[PDB]
Amino acid sequence: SIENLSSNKSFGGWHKQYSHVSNTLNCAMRFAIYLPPQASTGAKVPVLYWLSGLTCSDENFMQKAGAQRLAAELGIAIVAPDTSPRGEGVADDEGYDLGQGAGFYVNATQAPWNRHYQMYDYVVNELPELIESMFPVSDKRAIAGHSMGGHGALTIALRNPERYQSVSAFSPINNPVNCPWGQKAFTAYLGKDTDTWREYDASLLMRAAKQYVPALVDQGEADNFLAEQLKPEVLEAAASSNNYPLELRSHEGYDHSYYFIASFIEDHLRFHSNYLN
Ligand SMILES: [Br-]
Repeated sequence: SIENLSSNKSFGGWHKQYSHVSNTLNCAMRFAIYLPPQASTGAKVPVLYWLSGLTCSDENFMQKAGAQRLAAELGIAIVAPDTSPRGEGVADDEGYDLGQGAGFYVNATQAPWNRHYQMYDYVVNELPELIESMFPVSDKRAIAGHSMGGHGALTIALRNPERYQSVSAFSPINNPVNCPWGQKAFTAYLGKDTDTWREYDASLLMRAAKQYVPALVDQGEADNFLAEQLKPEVLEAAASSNNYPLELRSHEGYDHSYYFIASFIEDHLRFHSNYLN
């Protein structure tokens, strides 16, 4: 039911990849975890769930964000699920922005996607239960993500305020119902009734929030998707209209890539550490 696929020592801790049979997704799923040195001592550590964006697997962040050095210093485990169900038994699309590598962290209601694309239930319910039963971790968790994953982290935190201590994102899709990436995915996964899309839009959820999770968002000003897909100003508007504890930082010259993420990921870890402990 569970297989450890790889184990790589990293800054005194361990990066480990797993495969398991997911009950929510009804298929084999891969996730990666980074266990800091503290995990080898008997201590329990907090967990930051990291949600990746379009076309990513469970490994991109682990390999490219350079989060391990500070995670090891702070004693924080990081768990990175895949971005969709995977396999020939799972529906796909030829486009980078639909299907595999593109689950959008929603529970699909439309055929043929609904058979396996239950990524919201996976990240919110199944994965944390698995993590906490396998690893020396406490029940303190936070969540973060990039782009499609930034959309994932914000929506999931906003909808589950009592479960997450803090949330952050790089370049999130803030207002998916109003951009092509979100409209294409939601139409496919959720259908044409745009009313059902509302619970999966970070900006709408932030406007509606009754409970707050402290939020940190970083956006690169040289990000080519900023105006058409991401719309940080819409998230700022939502926050201002609902007393929301959001800090949104804009960075000149920085883009959408992991070069941007790596340049600021330490701020995120320190932010999450503040609330995890
Ligand atoms: Br993305």
